[PDB]
Amino acid sequence: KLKVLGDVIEV
Amino acid sequence: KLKVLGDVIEV
Amino acid sequence: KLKVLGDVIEV
Amino acid sequence: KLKVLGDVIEV
Amino acid sequence: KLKVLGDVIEV
Amino acid sequence: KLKVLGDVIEV
Repeated sequence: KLKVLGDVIEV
Repeated sequence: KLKVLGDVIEV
Repeated sequence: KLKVLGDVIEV
Repeated sequence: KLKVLGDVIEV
Repeated sequence: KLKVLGDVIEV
Repeated sequence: KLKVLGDVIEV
């Protein structure tokens, strides 16, 4: 199954 | 740290 | 169209 | 609650 | 390579 | 603004 891993970033 | 866990869908 | 839905989590 | 709405791209 | 760009939203 | 940068994986 596809899954998203990521980061929150302030822009 | 703020991380993201998510799913992919077709819309 | 592909689209991501997810949650922010503190690690 | 903090949710994520995003897009998938090819880079 | 696939990559996710998105926004954090308060729900 | 809080943005997301992430990756797609198969789990």
